[PDB]
Amino acid sequence: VEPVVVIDGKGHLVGRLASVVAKQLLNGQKIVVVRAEELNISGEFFRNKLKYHDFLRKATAFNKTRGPFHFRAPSRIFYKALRGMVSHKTARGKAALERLKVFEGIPPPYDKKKRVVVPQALRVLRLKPGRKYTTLGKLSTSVGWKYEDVVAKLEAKRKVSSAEYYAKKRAFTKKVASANATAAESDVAKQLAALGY
Amino acid sequence: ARYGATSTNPAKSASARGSYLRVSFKNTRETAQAINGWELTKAQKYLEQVLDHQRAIPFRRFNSSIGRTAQGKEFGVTKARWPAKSVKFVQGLLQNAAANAEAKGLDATKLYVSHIQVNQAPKQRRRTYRAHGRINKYESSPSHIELVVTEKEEAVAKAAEKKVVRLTSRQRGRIAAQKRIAA
Amino acid sequence: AESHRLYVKGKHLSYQRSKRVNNPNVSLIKIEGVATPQDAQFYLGKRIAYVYRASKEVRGSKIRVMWGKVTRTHGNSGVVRATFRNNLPAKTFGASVRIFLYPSNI
Amino acid sequence: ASLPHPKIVKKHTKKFKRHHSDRYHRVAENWRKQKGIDSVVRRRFRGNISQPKIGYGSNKKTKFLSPSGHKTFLVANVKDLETLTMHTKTYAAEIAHNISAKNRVVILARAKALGIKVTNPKGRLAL
Amino acid sequence: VAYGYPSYSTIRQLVYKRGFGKINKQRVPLSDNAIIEANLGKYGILSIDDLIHEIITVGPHFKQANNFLWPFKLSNPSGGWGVPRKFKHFIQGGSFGNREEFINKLVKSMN
Amino acid sequence: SAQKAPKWYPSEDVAALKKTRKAARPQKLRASLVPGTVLILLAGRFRGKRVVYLKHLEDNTLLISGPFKVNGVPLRRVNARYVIATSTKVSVEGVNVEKFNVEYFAKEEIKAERVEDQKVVDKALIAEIKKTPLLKQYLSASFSLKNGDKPHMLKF
RNA sequence: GCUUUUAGUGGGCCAUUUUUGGUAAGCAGAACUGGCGAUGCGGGAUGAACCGAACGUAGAGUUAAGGUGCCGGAAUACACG
RNA sequence: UGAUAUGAUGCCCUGACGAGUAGGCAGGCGUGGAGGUCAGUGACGAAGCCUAGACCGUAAGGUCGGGUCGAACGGCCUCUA
RNA sequence: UUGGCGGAAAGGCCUUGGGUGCUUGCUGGCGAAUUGCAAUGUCAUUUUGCGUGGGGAUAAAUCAUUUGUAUACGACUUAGA
Ligand SMILES: [Mg+2]
Ligand SMILES: [Mg+2]
Ligand SMILES: [Mg+2]
Ligand SMILES: [Mg+2]
Ligand SMILES: [Mg+2]
Ligand SMILES: [Mg+2]
Ligand SMILES: [Mg+2]
Ligand SMILES: [Mg+2]
Ligand SMILES: [Mg+2]
Ligand SMILES: [Mg+2]
Ligand SMILES: [Mg+2]
Ligand SMILES: [Mg+2]
Ligand SMILES: [Mg+2]
Ligand SMILES: [Mg+2]
Ligand SMILES: [Mg+2]
Ligand SMILES: [Mg+2]
Ligand SMILES: [Mg+2]
Ligand SMILES: [Mg+2]
Ligand SMILES: [Mg+2]
Ligand SMILES: [Mg+2]
Ligand SMILES: [Mg+2]
Ligand SMILES: [Mg+2]
Ligand SMILES: [Mg+2]
Ligand SMILES: [Mg+2]
Ligand SMILES: [Mg+2]
Ligand SMILES: [Mg+2]
Ligand SMILES: [Mg+2]
Ligand SMILES: [Mg+2]
Ligand SMILES: [Mg+2]
Ligand SMILES: [Mg+2]
Ligand SMILES: [Mg+2]
Ligand SMILES: [Mg+2]
Ligand SMILES: [Mg+2]
Ligand SMILES: [Mg+2]
Ligand SMILES: [Mg+2]
Ligand SMILES: [Mg+2]
Ligand SMILES: [Mg+2]
Ligand SMILES: [Mg+2]
Ligand SMILES: [Mg+2]
Ligand SMILES: [Mg+2]
Ligand SMILES: [Mg+2]
Ligand SMILES: [Mg+2]
Ligand SMILES: [Mg+2]
Ligand SMILES: [Mg+2]
Ligand SMILES: [Mg+2]
Ligand SMILES: [Mg+2]
Repeated sequence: VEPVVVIDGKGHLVGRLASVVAKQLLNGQKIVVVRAEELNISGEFFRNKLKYHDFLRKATAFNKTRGPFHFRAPSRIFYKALRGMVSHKTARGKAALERLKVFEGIPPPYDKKKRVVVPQALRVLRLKPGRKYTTLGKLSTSVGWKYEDVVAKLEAKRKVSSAEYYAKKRAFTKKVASANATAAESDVAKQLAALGY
Repeated sequence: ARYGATSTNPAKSASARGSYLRVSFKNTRETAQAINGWELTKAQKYLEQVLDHQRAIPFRRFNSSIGRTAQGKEFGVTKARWPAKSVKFVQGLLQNAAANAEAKGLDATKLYVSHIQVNQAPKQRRRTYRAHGRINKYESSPSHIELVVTEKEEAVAKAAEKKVVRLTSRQRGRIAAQKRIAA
Repeated sequence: AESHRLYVKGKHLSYQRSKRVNNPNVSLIKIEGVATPQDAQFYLGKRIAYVYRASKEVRGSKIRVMWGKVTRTHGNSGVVRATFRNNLPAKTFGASVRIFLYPSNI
Repeated sequence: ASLPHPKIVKKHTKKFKRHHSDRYHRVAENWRKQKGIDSVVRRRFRGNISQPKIGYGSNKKTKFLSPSGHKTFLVANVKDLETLTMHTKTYAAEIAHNISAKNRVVILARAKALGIKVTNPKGRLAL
Repeated sequence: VAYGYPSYSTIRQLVYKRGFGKINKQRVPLSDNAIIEANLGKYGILSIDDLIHEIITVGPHFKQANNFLWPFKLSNPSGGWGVPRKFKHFIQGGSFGNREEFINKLVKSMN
Repeated sequence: SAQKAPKWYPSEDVAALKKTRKAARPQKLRASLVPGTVLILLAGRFRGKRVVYLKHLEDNTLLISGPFKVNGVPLRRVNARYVIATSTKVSVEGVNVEKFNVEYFAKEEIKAERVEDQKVVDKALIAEIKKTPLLKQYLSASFSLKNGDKPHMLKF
């Protein structure tokens, strides 16, 4: 449908977002995911902290380097959920994984690009209300991710700019609306109306 | 006569041999290869320096557990050596080829070494005595060496085929209209 | 105009396969905008091209094509099965493919 | 010029090579059948080479035919060659490997006269 | 096995399509009425429908009629079996035993 | 001898074909194709061109015309399975078309007869097309699929 | 239906049911059948014996046991808790 | 079996079947030497050897081209180890 | 060309002014065939190479020698118009 699809991860459930990203890649669709720190996991914060520490004790006994790597960042916690859904040791898998980018925050050019959502991974649509869940940023920070403040800062700044942008556009669509309605009731208008437009 | 494969032009070339020479095959392989393709004059100067331990010979195939030296950097190499006997035997054969080039009346300033090939002459047995009344083989590993020098020459010209093209009725149609349509 | 396109876009997904064994004789095609087997019944028999490039000019072009046709529908989501004159190369899983509107029954 | 036949179907065109003929030089490619007790090949485990069996046998109609449609027939001299005089749509002459060059010019000549096909005419041609 | 009570309809289409005779063994396709009259003629029965009639009414000559027909070779059902597992009895949600008049829906999908 | 002779040779007599029963019956066209109906050409030189249907020839093909003066397509043969039949029609009743048959197109630049034939059929067609507004513009535009077009949905 | 002659074998092991010894055992010993051994193929990730199904070379269809979020072919299907 | 044309173990019609260790039997492939035959091949190049060149056979294998080579060698019916 | 904005990876966004091409907003004139009833019927963007001429720029590293804050050999750390 589009050469590139930018997903705003905020309010999405990790495994369900991962599951749909993986498939799109293997079908040849490029994906970049933004705001990974705003991602969600079901279960209360403590369960998922505990689950991370579970993952944290696994290491190669003779050399901790060869052993499993533990990435603390939100985008990387995500990439793990995703990479496990791809057969990543095959040329085909490595090919699909190169179609992917994950980001905490919304860095340049993507900030001025439109982003979309995935209704089948959306927490508020998916989780039954009252169930407890977890924000990826807080989880990561508890396991050693260093950058939560820097990201939140830059975002608050980015969010101010985007607000002006929006305001100017909402104003412009107010003129366009007024003009469109002054053309209403003319011939060409009523004719389009007949044809469903 | 009947050397190993050569692509060169015999009219502009001269050559040389030695056979059954007692020199490490492994060593002179590495040294022969170090000169391969070189401008003959630059090669002779190079070999002299190796003897002076000013530069070395990159040991590429048979190097395992050789030492390391800064003199391999030139060749992008940590392991290099200074195999005197190999060098002297090669520059002997180099010197021979030079003479033959003169005698053929070839220009001595155009000369580069186009073919240099060493391989294994038959071995030479000697024996050594080992603990508990035992004997083992102790053997020479002699080489055959051959090289060829050639006068350098300029480019290739062109001389290629015409690549006959075969296209369908609908294919030759678009072409005829392409010029009909535009330039 | 800007759009010259006479075909529907599609994706080479897989070979026909089990869990552990595939069948290079059949390719599974995802057609854009077809979400159900019923929708996909329209395309059966339509002809498919996979178009690609090469270094050697042959008949005068550097562009080559593998031709095939849609054969049956596949599963509930509007995927389609198709066979080609020669089997598709399998480096093309994920590659784009062209489904035409002929032969037309409209 | 060949007698008409059904389309020729080869049915397995790949050579049947001895198991492990690719593993050790001491093992020739010539087919030989595994008698081993544990052997994956003899037991036909999925993933291994396939062995000759009678199912692969060619259609009786096109069996022995070459691409051209003629059965090939070895020929030492003119007399041999002339046994094909009445069947030129069926058999083609292949000239024997040890026939002398000068003799080959005679066999070819008579072959042309009789309209008998020859499979290796360019053999030993002085050109 | 699975079995039940066949309707005239499915007997008719069983024989017209997959019906074969046993003639000096050799499993001969029916396809012409002389083939039947030749072999079953002594019992009456000179047509394919004479056969069908002998079967469905379980006539006096049913043994000879029925043995004359080679066992029918059916494909798997085109709908599928309708059950998640076959080797339970019909009553238990499975495919086997006597499903009575439900045998026609099965066989017709296998024929 | 290098090789022995066979004891038996095949006969070089060719047999004769069995007497085959397959009659050529006529091709009844799909009901959407009636003369005067605008077609969308799905392939060939003129692919994507919108064109008028005229006559069903004896070789099964469709006789169409641009008209040449509108979109540049001449009187021509076109294959019925390579075309999309639209629902928009012109009355063809003032158009001769009798002249045109299979032999007319046998291969054997442009004959003058062809050039005159083209003028005589098109003037009639143009006469009829001008009747409904925008049709001629429609006929001079190329059809193509835009983003989001789904043929299995679209009505033509 | 009947006759002659001869190979290999004469360590066996497993599963449901019956069952002896033993606290028990992936232990030891019997009963009937079906299996592995001698046997690949689909399923149970993996596995001698389980489920399904027994193999000439192939084309098209349909299925079994088992599956259909992604790895992975196949509903992020419907429905009540 | 009907000549006047070429395989009677042949030719033609038809149906069913195809797992396999140990083991049995059958039909074939290849080698050294022997009887017979093709008045077989060859210094105008026998045999041999090399060759991600060609062709026949399910296969054992057979045939050709090209290179190298230098004095002998092969098809068929039979005999023999 | 004017003025301004953007450092998260800004490498892009906004604005001024004249020039210029197109405009399917509407109405005209001419062209299209014979590519023969389909054959992607070729219009994208990657890197590199060889000459031309328009700006622009005119070094270092290594070997050897040398120090010992270093060192098994390489490596390191000094020094040298
Ligand atoms: Mg601990
Ligand atoms: Mg020598
Ligand atoms: Mg080696
Ligand atoms: Mg080595
Ligand atoms: Mg060392
Ligand atoms: Mg070592
Ligand atoms: Mg040592
Ligand atoms: Mg090294
Ligand atoms: Mg000693
Ligand atoms: Mg002693
Ligand atoms: Mg053009
Ligand atoms: Mg498996
Ligand atoms: Mg063996
Ligand atoms: Mg094994
Ligand atoms: Mg075993
Ligand atoms: Mg179905
Ligand atoms: Mg149905
Ligand atoms: Mg189940
Ligand atoms: Mg059926
Ligand atoms: Mg008839
Ligand atoms: Mg009809
Ligand atoms: Mg126009
Ligand atoms: Mg016995
Ligand atoms: Mg015995
Ligand atoms: Mg016995
Ligand atoms: Mg005994
Ligand atoms: Mg059991
Ligand atoms: Mg026990
Ligand atoms: Mg045993
Ligand atoms: Mg068994
Ligand atoms: Mg089994
Ligand atoms: Mg059971
Ligand atoms: Mg996985
Ligand atoms: Mg799937
Ligand atoms: Mg068998
Ligand atoms: Mg045989
Ligand atoms: Mg023999
Ligand atoms: Mg013998
Ligand atoms: Mg070959
Ligand atoms: Mg050949
Ligand atoms: Mg030769
Ligand atoms: Mg020879
Ligand atoms: Mg001699
Ligand atoms: Mg014999
Ligand atoms: Mg970026
Ligand atoms: Mg320059």
